Amino acid sequence: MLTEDDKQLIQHVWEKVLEHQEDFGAEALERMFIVYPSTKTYFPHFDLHHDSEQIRHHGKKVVGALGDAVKHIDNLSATLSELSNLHAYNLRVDPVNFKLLSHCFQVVLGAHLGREYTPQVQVAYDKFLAAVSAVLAEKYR
Amino acid sequence: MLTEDDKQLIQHVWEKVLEHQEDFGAEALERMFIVYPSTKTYFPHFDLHHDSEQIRHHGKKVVGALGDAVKHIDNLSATLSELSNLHAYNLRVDPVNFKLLSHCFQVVLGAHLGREYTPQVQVAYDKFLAAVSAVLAEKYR
Amino acid sequence: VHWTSEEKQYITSLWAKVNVGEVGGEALARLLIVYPWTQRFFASFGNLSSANAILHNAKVLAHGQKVLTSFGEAVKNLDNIKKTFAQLSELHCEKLHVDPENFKLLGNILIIVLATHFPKEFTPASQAAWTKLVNAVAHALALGYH
Amino acid sequence: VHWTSEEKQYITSLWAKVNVGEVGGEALARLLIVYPWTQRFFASFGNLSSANAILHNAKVLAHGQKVLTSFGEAVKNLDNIKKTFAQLSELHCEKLHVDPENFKLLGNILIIVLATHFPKEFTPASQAAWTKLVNAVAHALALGYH
Ligand code: HEM
Ligand code: HEM
Ligand code: HEM
Ligand code: HEM
Repeated sequence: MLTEDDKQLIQHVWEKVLEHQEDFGAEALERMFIVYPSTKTYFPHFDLHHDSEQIRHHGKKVVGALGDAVKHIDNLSATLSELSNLHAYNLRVDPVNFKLLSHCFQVVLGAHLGREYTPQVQVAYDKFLAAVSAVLAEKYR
Repeated sequence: MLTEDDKQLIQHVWEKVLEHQEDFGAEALERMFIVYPSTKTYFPHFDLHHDSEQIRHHGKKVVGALGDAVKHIDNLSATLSELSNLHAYNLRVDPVNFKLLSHCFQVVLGAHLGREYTPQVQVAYDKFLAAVSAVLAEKYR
Repeated sequence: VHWTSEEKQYITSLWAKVNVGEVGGEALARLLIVYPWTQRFFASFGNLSSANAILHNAKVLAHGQKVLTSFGEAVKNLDNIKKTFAQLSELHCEKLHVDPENFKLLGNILIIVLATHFPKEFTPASQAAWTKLVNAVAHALALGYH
Repeated sequence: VHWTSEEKQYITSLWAKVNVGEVGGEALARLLIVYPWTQRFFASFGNLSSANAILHNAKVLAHGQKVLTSFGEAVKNLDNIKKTFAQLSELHCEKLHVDPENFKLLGNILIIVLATHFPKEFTPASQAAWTKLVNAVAHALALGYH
């Protein structure tokens, strides 16, 4: 699972993310939409043009939820309970897509951190994002 | 997660499995070896001919471990801890293979239960086998 | 995909005995029940709110029959699968946007269903040929966009 | 796989700037560190017992360079990828028995590495072309047995 070193590497990168919640989240979403266009069908009600108000506002919410997960890393299922029911029962998100967005978020992190997105940092975020993804899907099992 | 109905459906099918632990486990392993021959490379020390002593003895151990998991379904990580370290640290089993063996075990169950392997039973065992697989791999995360 | 005469026989032999409507209804019902996100693609099918509702859903059953009929077109022409499924590939990928992973999942469900229906005939070797079959159909449908 | 002139430019343009040895060492080290089961295939490489040991492992680094050089052969001939990787496909599938899923995983790691090395150039559109690239190489290597 996540070690204390993992958590420290995560928070160090995160306090930067929290400074630009809207930019980061929108960039992750647009990389997903552009690289994996099938994911766009979950957002027919969104204007999906670059930097649309809907993309930016939603980006901030996604990053905000991930920030909540960072705080309550040891109590993920409970903390994300409402979101889990939302993505499974209401939105019926295909689990493969949680991996796609997780991956795109890592690309955004890599782009912004450059040299500082070390293997150790990537491992930490991979474990974190996989843990969050498992929870958002746990209502399928 | 697993419901009480899931657990009851599982135990009903399982007490039959426990009657022929060796047959069931060997059949699951051989379906994996034959259908997914790349898995055979984990067993170079085994005689992999049909019904070999090594396959049958190992089959019984696999079924026995699954039987232990059934008993301690609410405490899986702890119960399988030693096995988790074995498959991750020692054997370095690719997580995809846990899904292959899980699938082959379901085929064996379907073959032996016929009509009684209902969708409800399949769901129950799918959730169970996925939970066991997650634990045997959790040392990778 | 270089089928051996023995593989072709495992496939054509078993399929001739298959109740397409029954196996098809089972496969689709099990897809919707075991992997609930797949229900996203069947909003027009009416009540899917429980396993029992799904198993009694007339359109789920009818649709499963059409899907297994489609698999039959692979069985009937084992060397031209890629081409047989070209139109369906376009349909699932460009129109429906079904992630290819789910093609693999339906294939695994069909393997299990065939096992419950043919305990004797569905030997490990038979399973190998049929797994090669459902994977070839999944691959052919995945060409749709990769 | 029907590359647009724009995609080909995103690929050839970025690759010309790539430090193959550096990006290759990073990609392979990250594969071994992020997905530890992949270490199974590198028993002869010596100490892989920690992330820092892996990053300082000379053969891991040299091997990563050869792997990224191989990707370069896809970049250099975008319309003949399937054929360029036929021998490697046989190697990874029939000799090494690497599950194809891991080809996809290495591809994703390379996408992330390219992002850390080219923050400006690696736009969503560039990522799309490069993701199409690594997926085509993974698919070509997976032909080895399916
Ligand atoms: C990193 C994992 C993810 C997290 C933390 C996450 C978080 C959230 C949150 C917090 C909301 C609610 C926003 C609000 O209340 O305004 C939301 C909505 C939504 N999510 Fe996700 N999500 C994730 C992955 C996905 C994926 C993979 C998809 C499918 C491609 C998806 C599709 C949606 C949709 C369609 C909505 C409805 C939003 C609207 O109508 O504005 N999500 N998500
Ligand atoms: C349903 C999930 C699985 C369970 C419950 C399980 C359980 C076990 C147990 C209890 C043992 C030890 C037997 C003994 O002490 O004699 C074992 C050994 C082993 N397992 Fe698994 N296993 C699973 C999946 C896998 C998979 C997917 C692979 C790889 C294809 C694998 C490869 C091995 C190997 C190589 C050994 C060493 C056995 C020997 O040398 O006799 N296992 N497993
Ligand atoms: C790889 C095995 C599959 C085969 C051979 C297959 C075949 C077909 C065929 C032949 C049709 C047209 C039915 C007609 O004639 O009315 C169809 C429709 C459809 N399929 Fe599939 N399919 C497969 C997998 C999937 C999966 C995995 C999904 C999603 C989870 C899916 C979702 C759909 C949907 C939504 C339709 C539209 C039907 C309607 O609106 O009534 N299919 N499929
Ligand atoms: C899909 C991207 C990949 C490409 C393009 C690729 C390419 C290559 C090439 C060109 C070689 C020969 C190296 C030489 O000239 O000495 C090689 C060797 C090898 N590859 Fe890969 N490979 C890929 C993925 C993988 C994966 C995912 C694994 C397993 C996790 C793997 C395991 C190996 C092993 C074990 C060798 C043998 C090398 C030795 O014994 O020194 N490869 N690969």
